[PDB]
Amino acid sequence: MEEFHGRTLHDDDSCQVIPVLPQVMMILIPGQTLPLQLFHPQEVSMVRNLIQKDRTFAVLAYSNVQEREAQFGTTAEIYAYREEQDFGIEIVKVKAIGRQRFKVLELRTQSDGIQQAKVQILPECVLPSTMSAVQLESLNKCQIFPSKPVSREDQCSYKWWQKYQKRKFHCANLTSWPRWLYSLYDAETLMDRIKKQLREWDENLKDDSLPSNPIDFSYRVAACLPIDDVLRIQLLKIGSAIQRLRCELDIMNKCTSLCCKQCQETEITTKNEIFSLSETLTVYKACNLNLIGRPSTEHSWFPGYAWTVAQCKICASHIGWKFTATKKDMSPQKFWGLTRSALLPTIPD
Amino acid sequence: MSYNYVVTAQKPTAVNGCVTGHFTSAEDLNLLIAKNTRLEIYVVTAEGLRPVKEVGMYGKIAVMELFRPKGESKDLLFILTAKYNACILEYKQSGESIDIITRAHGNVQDRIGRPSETGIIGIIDPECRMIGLRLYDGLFKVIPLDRDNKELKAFNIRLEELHVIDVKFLYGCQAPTICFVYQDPQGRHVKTYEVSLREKEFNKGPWKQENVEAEASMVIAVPEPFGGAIIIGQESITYHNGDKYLAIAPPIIKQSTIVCHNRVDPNGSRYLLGDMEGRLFMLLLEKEEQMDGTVTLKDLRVELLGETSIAECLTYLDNGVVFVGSRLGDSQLVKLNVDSNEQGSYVVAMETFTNLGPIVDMCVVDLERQGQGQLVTCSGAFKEGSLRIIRNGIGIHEHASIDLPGIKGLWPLRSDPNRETDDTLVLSFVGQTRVLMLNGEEVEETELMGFVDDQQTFFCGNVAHQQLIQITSASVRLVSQEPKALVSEWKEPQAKNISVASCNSSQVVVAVGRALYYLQIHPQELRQISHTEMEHEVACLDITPGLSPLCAIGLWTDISARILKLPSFELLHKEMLGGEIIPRSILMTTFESSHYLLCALGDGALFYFGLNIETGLLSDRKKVTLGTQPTVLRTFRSLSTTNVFACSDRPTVIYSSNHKLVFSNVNLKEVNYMCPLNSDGYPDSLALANNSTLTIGTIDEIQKLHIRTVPLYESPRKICYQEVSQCFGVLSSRIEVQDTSGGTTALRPSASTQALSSSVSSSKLFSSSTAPHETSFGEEVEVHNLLIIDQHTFEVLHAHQFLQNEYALSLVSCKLGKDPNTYFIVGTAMVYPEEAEPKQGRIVVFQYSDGKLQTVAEKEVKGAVYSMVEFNGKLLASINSTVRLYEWTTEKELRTECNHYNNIMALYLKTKGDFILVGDLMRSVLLLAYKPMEGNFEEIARDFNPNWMSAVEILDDDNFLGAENAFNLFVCQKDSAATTDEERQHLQEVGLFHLGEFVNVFCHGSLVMQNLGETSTPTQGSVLFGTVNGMIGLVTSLSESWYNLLLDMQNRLNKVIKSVGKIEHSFWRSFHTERKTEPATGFIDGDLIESFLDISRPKMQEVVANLQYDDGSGMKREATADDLIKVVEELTRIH
Ligand SMILES: [Zn+2]
Repeated sequence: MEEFHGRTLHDDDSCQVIPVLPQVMMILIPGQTLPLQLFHPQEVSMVRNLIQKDRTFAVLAYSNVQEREAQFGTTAEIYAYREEQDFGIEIVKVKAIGRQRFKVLELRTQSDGIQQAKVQILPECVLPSTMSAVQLESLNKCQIFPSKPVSREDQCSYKWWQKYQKRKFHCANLTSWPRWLYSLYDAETLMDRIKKQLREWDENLKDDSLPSNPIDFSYRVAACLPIDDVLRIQLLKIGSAIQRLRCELDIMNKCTSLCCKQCQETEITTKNEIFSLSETLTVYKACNLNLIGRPSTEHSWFPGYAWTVAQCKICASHIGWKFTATKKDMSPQKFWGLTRSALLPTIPD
Repeated sequence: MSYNYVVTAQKPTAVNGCVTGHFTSAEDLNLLIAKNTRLEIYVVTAEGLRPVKEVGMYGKIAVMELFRPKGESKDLLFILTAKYNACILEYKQSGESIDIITRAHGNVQDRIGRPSETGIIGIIDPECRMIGLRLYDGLFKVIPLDRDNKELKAFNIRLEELHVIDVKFLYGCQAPTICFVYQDPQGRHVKTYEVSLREKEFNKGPWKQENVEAEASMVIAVPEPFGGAIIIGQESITYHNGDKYLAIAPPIIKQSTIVCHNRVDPNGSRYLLGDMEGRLFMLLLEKEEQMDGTVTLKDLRVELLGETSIAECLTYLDNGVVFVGSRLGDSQLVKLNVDSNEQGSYVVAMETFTNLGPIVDMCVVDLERQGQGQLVTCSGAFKEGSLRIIRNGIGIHEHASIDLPGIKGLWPLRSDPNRETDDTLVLSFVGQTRVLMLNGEEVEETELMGFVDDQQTFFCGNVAHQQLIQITSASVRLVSQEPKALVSEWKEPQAKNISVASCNSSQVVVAVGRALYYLQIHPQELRQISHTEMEHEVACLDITPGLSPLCAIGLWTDISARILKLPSFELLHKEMLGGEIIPRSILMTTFESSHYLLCALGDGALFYFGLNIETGLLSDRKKVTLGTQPTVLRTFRSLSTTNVFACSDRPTVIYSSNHKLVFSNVNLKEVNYMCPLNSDGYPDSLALANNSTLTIGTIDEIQKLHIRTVPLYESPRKICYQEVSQCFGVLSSRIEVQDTSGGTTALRPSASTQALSSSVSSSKLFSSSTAPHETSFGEEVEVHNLLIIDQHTFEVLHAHQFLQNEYALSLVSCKLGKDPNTYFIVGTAMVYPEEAEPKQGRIVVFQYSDGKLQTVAEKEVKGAVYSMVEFNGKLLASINSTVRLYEWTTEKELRTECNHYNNIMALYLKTKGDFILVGDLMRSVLLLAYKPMEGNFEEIARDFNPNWMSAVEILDDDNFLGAENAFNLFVCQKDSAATTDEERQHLQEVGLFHLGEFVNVFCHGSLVMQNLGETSTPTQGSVLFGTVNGMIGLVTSLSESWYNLLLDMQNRLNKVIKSVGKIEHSFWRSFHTERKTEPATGFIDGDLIESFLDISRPKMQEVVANLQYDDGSGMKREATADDLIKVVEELTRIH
């Protein structure tokens, strides 16, 4: 593709009229790449004109595709642009990354075929520290903490974080609210909560796979975690980093049903029944599961625990093993040690 | 369109930095104390601090350091504002007029840049050749110091170190070098740079970078004789001088972290240190290594001087006196008795400056007396949290002060021919009676021949027929006026010691045992007039003349008052003033435009009565809890006509206009006795003797906020008032340390471990729970308590201790449903360190009756209760994000009735009538209306904006007041006349202001009289608010015409009154925020308008060269320059 070195940054709270390609009808969160392939001659000409002019495009996040009405959208800068001449049809391949979010003030359609709309760049504002207003002057020197010691041996890292909400929010005693309430509005403490919770859904290396900037971090997690379109629009409404993170936890603790991967339609178990008496997720009870094979207890790390192969009902894929007791006086009798990555939690409706 | 008016009622009292130096004169040792927007200049004297000036600067004092450049005698003063306003002040006094002139001023804010999380740092070259400023990350702002730099033009210098903790300027260097500690991925390091002004950049430092401990936070520049820097953290104290390196790890500073320091020696041989808790260390520099002239160190021993207040900025005055400032405690003046070793604590308190501190929550109470509503705050934190009671008490202006050994009574005396004045004051000791003739300010005392040297005389006044009879325990001694010699002595018939003696114009009454004897006054002679024996012991008697129409007799063992003829014993009327205790004194005068009589007892209540002229005795039964100690009644001529003074443990003055008597407070800690005296120097004055000393003076206006403190030794959080039980309910939290043996131990005896009755909440409505991360040793657990404090004695009657991990949040006193009992209700929440958002909460309903706090209901909720209110007999609570309304059943159990689901955390709840206002910390104001017909909630309006709200308040059905980030105030408004749904469903932010303080709590009511005034008042309503620093504001609405007039007056005053630092008022009050800044609108500054009464008359004539004065209909364009003064005075009367 064509290498691009310039950076485009539209002024915040500044109205602008730009055209939007009609092929894309999905919500594109900022920081998420949206590669496509335009074949119509009008689309190719519009793409070429945009690349030569500003290498920018608009994508209105329509609540309903049929209505084609959107109250907000995202501007995309073409990071990569390529032209292909195959099968006698010109194909324009653009790998663009969303940059800004704009609210569509006025909608219009051009005569050429594309639709040009006038929108105002919504301000994705950033808030300062909640203690900046009430911080004691003498205590300012004790707010630069001592690096961030992170290790898998510490696991919970309970001791270090208990010292964070005791040196960062000491000044909370001057206000009517406690420190543990302010810790619910702390950007780094929030990013802490998403990070450790996501390590309960995948085996990713959160050290470098996730950013340190709250704004950039909030965008990609909202894109990465699987939700419906209406929820994606809802998070797009928020213009603040902390409020967006707060909404994320609600769209992340209201998804209890551990549905299968691949399936994405059947319900394996629920988060309520978690046999945490003794990696893998242990569930005391399970349903809609098929057990096959033999209770092979060889090398069974879990003693008095014989396991057999498992499948959902149709997905037929291995998602774990229902450990069975090898002794009469053994509890629990049957616990399913399902794999963390084999399930995709969804809202329990 | 809001048309408000915000005015302060109490100046900020939290010291955020103090420093000494020669400022007012080249010989004095001035102490300057910044309190937030108030700069206070004191002169340090031998006996303490002498106030000099109190100057108000338009901004937040963030940096304050004195420097003396060459060519000057008195130091200048560089003051920086949190809005980045820089000025170089200089003291300038001409005989009696004092002005703080500005040598240079400017703005040092950069166009773009994130302010450093470690805050603004301001440092000055020891040689006074430059000023260093750290305002943004990686940008060191240098201000050159020259005589022609009137604009304060600075230039930036690049720092490659983004995270810099503390920067300071080293001593004794050729070029101006800086030493600082910075955080880098390797850890923490100390680096030195050399500043070159001509190069406008840094160079190689004097000594190379080193490694310090991971906590080393603050740097101290040692002076020239030693040279170098001292870096202290929490574990170690080090000294770096290049080739010299000393380090210690004392085990004393391990407990807490040192946060403030000071230098006590000109050569830097001793230093003071202060940590969080408030223990005052002392670092000593050993200068014994003078090997070859260089004064190098030998050791770095650290001493401990004992505990003090929670220190925020130490300041060592001369003669071993230390000013221990405190942001959240009381500022103190202690003395370093380095030799005493009382209990190991060298420090002894010498003075104490009051501080309303971090007001967390406040209530407005109405303990009788009509209006004059007292204000109760939960001030302080940690080991000095307290309750502050604030009133409007008239202040006593003492023209002179004389020390007395607790005189048991002072009476006037004339040492000259009668000139309608008294030039002698006769005191009364425990057994003796010292009298001193003081025509002016004389202190010499000489006993006269007519008065016994030591006879315990009680009454000594001017008798009729040119004489004076002093009644003593042994006998009454009569001395003539001009001869001044004894002429007669009519002793007691039984020669007994008269406990109570009454002296009148022409009658002398002596009470011996249960009998009394009245003698008429004869010229230079004594003649008995009547003798009688009362049924019981005479508690007190008095005669109020020539001849008293009636006399009063009191019962000591029965507390019964009888009325008998003065020259006889014929009973007239009888009454009983409760009978609790024997009366202390009685009196009768025309204070209320009628012959009203009063009787004061030793319970701190006074019984009033209405007496006719010839013969009339009414009841007028009314007992007011004036005080907590025995009283004393007196009449002072320096009043409207006579009034009445009641000395108690809170002195009160009986002020009455025509028919209503009010016990107005007197601004004094304690008054023992008082008596009028027409001294030659101060005619028609009042001499009042206190429990320790005595003063002579007069009274003044009501412009005084008397503050009484009640310590709790723990942090108070919330408070409410219960009128039925007459007690306060206050939450408190004590930090107690975990013990290795199993359990926790309290650090100090607080108000929850020293209560009368104590209970522990054993109602475990839930079991199990988890805590895999066990509570390790040394951890501090915050245990909560509910205290039931009295209202006129202030003792903890009950102290209820909640469960483990029970953070109580809300507390409301209200009566629910049809129940006649007034219930305490507390909404708690279980917090565990493992879980982020609490899941289990409780609503507990106490009923404090008969001195016991019995639980009535204990409701369990799935969440946390943040705020609670009442709806005419229903309980509205905010469980996490939901908003629940509870109906109180007849079987004493809370029953939910309706639910409204909010996507935000319902954190602030403020309701009136049927409208509900909900908000959270992110400033998302939401409105609700409760429809009784449907019995469900409805959402009326919204206002969402990312910012840090601090407190919200209802002003009216349409206007909603609330503070927000950067110490700003906003007012939202709903336009019910909007044509479309969207316009009326969105709140319009109309009012904006920059108060300059972090508002904590809002409340209704006012501290002034509730007099209707027939035609109402210019200001409609009143809302008080208390801030972190400690001020008390007042926001009141205004009319459109008044708003326009006051706005134009403010704009005219902005061009007349000069401000220190030449800061524009419109910029100071501009709505300030990190992301945007807009001018203030809809708010009228109260201080500026009130400042119209102190400027000179020509300034007024310039300000009032236009307008309409009374109204535009009457024109009066000249305005007479005085109607505006009347308007400003009427505005000032609101507080
Ligand atoms: Zn499946």
